[PDB]
Amino acid sequence: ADSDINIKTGTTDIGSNTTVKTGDLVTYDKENGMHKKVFYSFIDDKNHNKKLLVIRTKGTIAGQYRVYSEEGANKSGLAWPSAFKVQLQLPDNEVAQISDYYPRNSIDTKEYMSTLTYGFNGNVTGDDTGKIGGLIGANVSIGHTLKYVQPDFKTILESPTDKKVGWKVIFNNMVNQNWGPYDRDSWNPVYGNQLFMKTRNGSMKAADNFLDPNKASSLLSSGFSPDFATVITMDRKASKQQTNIDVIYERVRDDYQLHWTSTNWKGTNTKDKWTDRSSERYKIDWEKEEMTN
Amino acid sequence: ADSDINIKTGTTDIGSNTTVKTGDLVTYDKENGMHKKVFYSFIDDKNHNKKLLVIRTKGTIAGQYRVYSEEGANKSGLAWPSAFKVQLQLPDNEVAQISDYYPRNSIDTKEYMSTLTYGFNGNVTGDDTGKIGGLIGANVSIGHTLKYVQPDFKTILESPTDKKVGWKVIFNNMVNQNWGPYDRDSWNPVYGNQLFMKTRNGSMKAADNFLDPNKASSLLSSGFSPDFATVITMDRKASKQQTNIDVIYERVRDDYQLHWTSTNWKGTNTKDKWTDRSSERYKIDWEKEEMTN
Amino acid sequence: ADSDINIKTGTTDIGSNTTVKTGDLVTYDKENGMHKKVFYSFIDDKNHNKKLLVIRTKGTIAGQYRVYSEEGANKSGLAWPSAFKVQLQLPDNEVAQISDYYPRNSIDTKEYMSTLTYGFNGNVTGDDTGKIGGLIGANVSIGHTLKYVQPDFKTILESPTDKKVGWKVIFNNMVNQNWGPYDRDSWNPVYGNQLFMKTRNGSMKAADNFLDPNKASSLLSSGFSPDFATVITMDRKASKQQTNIDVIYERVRDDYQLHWTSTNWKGTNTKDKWTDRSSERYKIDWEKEEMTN
Amino acid sequence: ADSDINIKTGTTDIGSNTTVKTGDLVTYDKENGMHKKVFYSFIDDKNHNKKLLVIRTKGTIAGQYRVYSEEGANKSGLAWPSAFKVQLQLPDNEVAQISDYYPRNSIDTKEYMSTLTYGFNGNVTGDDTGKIGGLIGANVSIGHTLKYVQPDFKTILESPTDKKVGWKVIFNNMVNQNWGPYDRDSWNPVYGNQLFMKTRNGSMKAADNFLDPNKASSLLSSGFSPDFATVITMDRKASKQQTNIDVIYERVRDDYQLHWTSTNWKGTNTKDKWTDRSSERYKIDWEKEEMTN
Amino acid sequence: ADSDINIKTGTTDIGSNTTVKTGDLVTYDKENGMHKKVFYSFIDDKNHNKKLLVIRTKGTIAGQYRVYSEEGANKSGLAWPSAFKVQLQLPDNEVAQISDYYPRNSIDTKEYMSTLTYGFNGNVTGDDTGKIGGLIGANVSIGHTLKYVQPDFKTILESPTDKKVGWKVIFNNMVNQNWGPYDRDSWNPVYGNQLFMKTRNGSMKAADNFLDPNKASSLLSSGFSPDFATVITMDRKASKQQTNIDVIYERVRDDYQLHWTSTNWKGTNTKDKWTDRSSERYKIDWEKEEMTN
Amino acid sequence: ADSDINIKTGTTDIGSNTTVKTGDLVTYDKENGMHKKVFYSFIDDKNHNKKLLVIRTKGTIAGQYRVYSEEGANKSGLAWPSAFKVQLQLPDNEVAQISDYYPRNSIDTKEYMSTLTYGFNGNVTGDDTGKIGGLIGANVSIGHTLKYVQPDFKTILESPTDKKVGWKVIFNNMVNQNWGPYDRDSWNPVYGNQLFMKTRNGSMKAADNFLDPNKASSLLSSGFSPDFATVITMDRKASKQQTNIDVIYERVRDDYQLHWTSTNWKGTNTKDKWTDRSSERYKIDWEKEEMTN
Ligand SMILES: C[N+](C)(C)CCOP(=O)(O)O
Ligand SMILES: C[N+](C)(C)CCOP(=O)(O)O
Ligand SMILES: C[N+](C)(C)CCOP(=O)(O)O
Ligand SMILES: C[N+](C)(C)CCOP(=O)(O)O
Ligand SMILES: C[N+](C)(C)CCOP(=O)(O)O
Ligand SMILES: C[N+](C)(C)CCOP(=O)(O)O
Repeated sequence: ADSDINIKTGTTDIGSNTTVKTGDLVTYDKENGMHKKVFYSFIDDKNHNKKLLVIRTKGTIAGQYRVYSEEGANKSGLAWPSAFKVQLQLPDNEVAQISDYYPRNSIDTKEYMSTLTYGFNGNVTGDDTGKIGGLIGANVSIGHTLKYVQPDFKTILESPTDKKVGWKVIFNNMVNQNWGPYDRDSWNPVYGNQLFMKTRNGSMKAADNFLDPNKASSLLSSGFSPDFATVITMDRKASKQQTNIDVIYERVRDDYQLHWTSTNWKGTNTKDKWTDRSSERYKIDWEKEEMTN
Repeated sequence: ADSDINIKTGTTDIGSNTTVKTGDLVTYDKENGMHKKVFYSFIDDKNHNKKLLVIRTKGTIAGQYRVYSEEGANKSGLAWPSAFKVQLQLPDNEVAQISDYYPRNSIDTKEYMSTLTYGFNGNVTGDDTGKIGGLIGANVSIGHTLKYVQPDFKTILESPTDKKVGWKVIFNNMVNQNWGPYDRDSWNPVYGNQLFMKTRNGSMKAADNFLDPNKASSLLSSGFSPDFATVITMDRKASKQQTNIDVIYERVRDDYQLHWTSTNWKGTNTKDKWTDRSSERYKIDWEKEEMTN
Repeated sequence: ADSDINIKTGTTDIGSNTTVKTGDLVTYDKENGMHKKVFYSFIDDKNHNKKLLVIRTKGTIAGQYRVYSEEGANKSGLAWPSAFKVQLQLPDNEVAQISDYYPRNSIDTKEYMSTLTYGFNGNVTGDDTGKIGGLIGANVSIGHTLKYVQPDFKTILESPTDKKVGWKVIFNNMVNQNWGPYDRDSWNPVYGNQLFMKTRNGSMKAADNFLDPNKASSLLSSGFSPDFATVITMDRKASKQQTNIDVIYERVRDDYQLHWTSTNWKGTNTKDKWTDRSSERYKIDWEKEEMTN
Repeated sequence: ADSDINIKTGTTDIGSNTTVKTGDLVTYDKENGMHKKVFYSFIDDKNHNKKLLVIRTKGTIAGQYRVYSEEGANKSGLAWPSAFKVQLQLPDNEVAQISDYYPRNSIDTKEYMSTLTYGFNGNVTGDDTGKIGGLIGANVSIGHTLKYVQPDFKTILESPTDKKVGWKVIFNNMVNQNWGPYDRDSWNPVYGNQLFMKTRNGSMKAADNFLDPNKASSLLSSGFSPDFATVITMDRKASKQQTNIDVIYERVRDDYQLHWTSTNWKGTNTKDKWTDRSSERYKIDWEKEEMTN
Repeated sequence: ADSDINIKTGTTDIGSNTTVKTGDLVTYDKENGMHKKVFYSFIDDKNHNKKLLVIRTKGTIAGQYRVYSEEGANKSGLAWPSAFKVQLQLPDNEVAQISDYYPRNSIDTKEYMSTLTYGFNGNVTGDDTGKIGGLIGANVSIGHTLKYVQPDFKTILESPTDKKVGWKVIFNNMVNQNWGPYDRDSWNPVYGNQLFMKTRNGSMKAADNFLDPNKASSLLSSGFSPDFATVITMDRKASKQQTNIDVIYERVRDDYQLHWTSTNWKGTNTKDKWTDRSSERYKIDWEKEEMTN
Repeated sequence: ADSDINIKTGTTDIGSNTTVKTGDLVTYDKENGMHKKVFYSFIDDKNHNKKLLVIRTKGTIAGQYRVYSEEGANKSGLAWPSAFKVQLQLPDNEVAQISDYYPRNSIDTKEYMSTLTYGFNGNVTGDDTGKIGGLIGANVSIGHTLKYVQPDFKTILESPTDKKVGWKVIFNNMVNQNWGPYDRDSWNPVYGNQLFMKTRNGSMKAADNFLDPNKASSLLSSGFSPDFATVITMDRKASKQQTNIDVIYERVRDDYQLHWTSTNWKGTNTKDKWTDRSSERYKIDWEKEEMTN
């Protein structure tokens, strides 16, 4: 908070009384199904120390959630997006540097609750024959309650070096038709990994027995559209005013197969089965304030 | 957040010191009952890289929730809107591109709660005859609680390519007269799919035994009015400054029929029975900054 | 959100650097008790495509909650407002069109909660005579909880065509003196529809045995005052610059009667008994920017 | 609150009608994996008393969560980041002083709840043979409930002297696969410290039996990126207008080892095993308003 | 609220169209470990009645939480900060006066909940031999629940006279390792004051058996940094335009000692054992608008 | 809400394009310990109808919570602030009038919850000897829950006439060491009024057995600082332009005494024992726009 140090709010920010030349570059990768897009903005504040360039890799990455193989009614497979990644890199010989990046790791909290209860009890029982009975009792109880919120997909900022910074979205866990949350490492001795399972002991075809993509999370089938911001700073006295960047939009898929053993369906998951990578190289012209490729 | 990178807020946005020529086109499709409307805005910022055009397909799509067929008092049908869709497309030979789209897939969270309880107990019982008894006991308890929020209709952004982007609203589930949430795949061995069922064993006519549209969700009967935004960017050095777009407003209906078997009503649902499509082609004039059709 | 597409906020809105000529027309319908009022605003933005006119039918519609008929102490009636409606229409031969309307159908959500509990138990019992007993036990529990919020009156936007758009407010359900929520279709074999019932087996007069209007909802007795906005767009090259509109303020009442059968009061409801309609025709002068009637 | 003393809001803040010369210095420490960065801003308000300089050590510190040693399948180790630290210091002979620092210790609250319950009971039991029995009972209950929120990592502001100020982020506690929160001092007679333990009695290799970094907190593996602000004030009549600062980015790691004793895994933690320090010295030029190194 | 009296918001505030000369004075007390700082602002509004000066004693006071004495393994002591205080005073012969002070005593609320439950019960029991039994029962329950939030440290504004105003932060209560909240007056016949106790019957050294400062509150070890505002008003026609102020930063520590009696540790607390005071005198020059010392 | 009548927000407020001459008067009453202060503001808007003057009696009133009398170890007294009051009055012959006053009585709400539960039960019991038993049962439950929030002190606006307006803060109730809320009229046959009681049957001195002022509410010991606003309007054509006001800061104390009867302490409260009043008269000069005394 700028106002908590008694400084007038917005005083220390950069971008005042200057013209920024924005831009946009859109490209679609038919082979990998990644509608990648970057939104740049050249800021050169005289009161600042270095030339600035903020790059927002908005884009969109498809989900690719479908049944790839079926072998009769006995067994079938499924490929689902385990993780989405997008990273920017600079050549080792380059002079520009990575300064900031908005989406960053944040500390997560949890509730906690301790309970203690004392009790007392006493009743008098009687019947027709005149018998009279008594009872005196007491009890204690101690309880611990802990609650927290866990998303389906968890965004992470991989350790950013000076030249490359990258983000990552992984599959935390999912709830299958109101059943408890399942994850890639979940296992059951009878049924196995019941993550994308429709019915435990249905009589349908193996390929038919899979969770409806509408029922599952949206990111599995319709994909994940990132919104990540990074700023590159270049010294204004550098000999060479041209820079190259690489943008990658890799996606990792897993193999989920269920098998009809004797009576019930048994599901098995094989993590990190395929990876689809789409890298494109852009060129920066600091003198002309335009990035084109 | 722009202010989290120490950049002054609003610096990187586009639209400063320029005039935008907005517009409006309204058309009603009597056959399909779709009051479609698009709201465009031509933005040409000199500091930007490409000409811009944001299109907001506000419109409105009717619900069409009514009983289509009745066969005596034994059985009757019902057509209800399973899903609403609206998509924009560009010709394959076009030079413009789709850049951004506001409503996008978002990660959904869930609560979780673990409980543990220890107990102790002890009572002393006595009667008139001098008998004295005792009792010492203990207990343990482990509990898992998981809660989440689920809407009636779920909006989804279908994987947007470079030329076409489309949204989709599907029927997640509904609560029937305070009874548990039902969906298209819900089944009961006795009653069947009780989604749009008034009384389980009523003596009324089959056509009369259907849930009141007022009781059900508003989108089923009065329809769904979208609000979706997309921006098309065209290079300012292109030879041809005219572009064509197609806007579709398709709606998918399902067939819900209940049948009087012997004593109780039995309901059956047939998903994706009908689809109504309304496509209109617009023309863009970048040089004159007007879209007309 | 305009700022989520990287466009500067408020850029695409219409109404900048222009003068809007507002207005007001107030009329009271003594026969129907409807204090109707419309608030118009003529916006002609040069950068826009069509002339604009936003109409806000604020007004007010009375409730008319009273006992209409009494027949001795054995039976009596009651008329209460089941639904309030207000709709605007344009002639079929007109050239103007309906573009937008603020209050629109919205998707409604619901909570859901699944619980699972394991238990264990064990006690040792002894008495004076040296008898020693034991007990070991366990238990399981599964629970489903679903909660949602339901208003007394539910506003709905009837499917708007190109020429007419109308809203609707209906009676969802009401709580009678802390008793469970009742609605028009509620039925009890003994008492019947206990919606507006004071005492189940009171000895008072039939007309006296009705729920106090203060206890019931405010809209039943003091009426409902709408606030609905609609915008009409007219091409600026049209030959005729005069337009006519019709505004209707219809209200629907139901007949609730309770009858003393032998020991207890029995209540019956007859939906859609009366309708009061108040239609007024206004004239629009686009050239002079004034609506008068 | 400035407005609560009847002073106009923002009147007492500093930074009005002046130009601030910001800056940026980025450096990466390959040996320690610390992407350190500082963002300075020189404010010289004529109406103020001293020259100002606010330093924001944004940077980023990696996590370094990995298995360092394995000795067969019997035992293996693990190094995880116990605490992250970042501190600024001034030479003892310097004339500048540390004035303010935004992130500061805050008081933490807790809920509390007291419950009291009275009860009464009575039943009548009878059988075929005409025996009639009775029972009258009562009970009391007293309960205390206390709940609070505890984060995984806790940021602390070490006692700031005139010359040096430093912050600190420590490992409060973590939840292991829905099991109760564990910390460095947690101990179990059978299993030991089960903090980073996958399975209690798994048959896998010792190195394989460790909690997945994705399952654990993000700061453990992907590191912690600070955002801390400090302002240095220098008298404007000082003879020497040059100042030196030191910035340290130390990180402390702990040694977690699990051992297979006879049947189950036993985990042991050794706090404060390694510390990685990265100190860099900057030079301040108040006359030229630039910090360079 | 200014707008609730129909006055335009901000009209009655002071500070419009004037220049305020702020300032800063920083001093560190090595002996007492108090980094004291004051931030003044001279406001002389012509439309106001008196010259103004708002003083913000931001500063910082250390915690000083450490074991001062140990006597073998049998007993040891501990000094912890019981309360932090900061107060401003004016000479009795002075002409200036204290007008306002932002942090002030506020009324605290509490929840309350009353519950009432009626019950009924009935079961039929039978066995093989044809015996039939019955049971009819009922119960009542009354419950009172009261919940409130209590912080660890409680800030208080001591009764401000015309010449001196002072604040105070005291130790309300603390939770020790999830155990119930303890305070200075808490007592247990067996263990005593278990406030800063690690293990009830540990075998470690007495000095070692103390709560980790990280586990305890942050203010105990890293200290408390105040933020308090006060405004001094001086008549503009006074003969003498120079004023003196005194600022005190006293801190009170308590003595917590645990003793190994025979089997378990016993803890005793001695409140108000030491007080550290740091008073500095400043001089105000109203004519020159500067406070220096 | 100004914007809900379609009027532009802030249009109807008063204070536009005018200069307000504020002021401040501070006085301390050593005898009664009341640091009273008033903050006036003269507003004369030409577009308004009357001259305005808003008076804010900020001030501060001490608590005066102390033991006044002790008689050995058998009994002792206590004086605590039961209520704080502050009121303004005008002479009966004056021409000015009281117009508005911000803190005003507000309606308070409460939650309510009705619960209904149905149950069913059935178990089968068997033993070694072949005996088989059964049991079928059911139960019902009805519950009413009502919760609300109640502060320790309750501010009230006494009925304001044309010449005088006054506020009042009373002692609603307090929680004594986690025990149920007690008030002045609370009574117990054994212990009596246990409001400010330390221990029920402690062996300490009577004067020592009183609740610590830190444990009790802050307003009891450190006092209550009001913030109340009132505006006085005077006709601009009046013959006499001078007005007199009276400001009172009365405080009411109660006598709480506990007595050692035979085994336990018994507490008694005597409401409205003392009242301390501090009235000061101010003079208003409308022509010169200054209030001085
Ligand atoms: C896991 N489960 C499907 C057996 C029960 C579902 O309840 P929960 O475990 O999600 O609380
Ligand atoms: C599903 N049901 C109608 C039997 C019970 C309703 O309760 P719930 O299942 O919605 O919690
Ligand atoms: C419906 N009722 C009047 C029998 C009980 C009221 O409780 P609820 O049904 O509103 O929870
Ligand atoms: C600690 N535990 C793993 C035995 C139980 C988990 O429940 P909780 O202790 O987190 O409430
Ligand atoms: C006080 N205690 C440690 C015995 C129990 C903890 O529970 P609580 O008293 O904080 O609710
Ligand atoms: C009143 N009491 C001290 C006996 C019990 C405290 O619980 P509560 O009455 O505040 O809920």
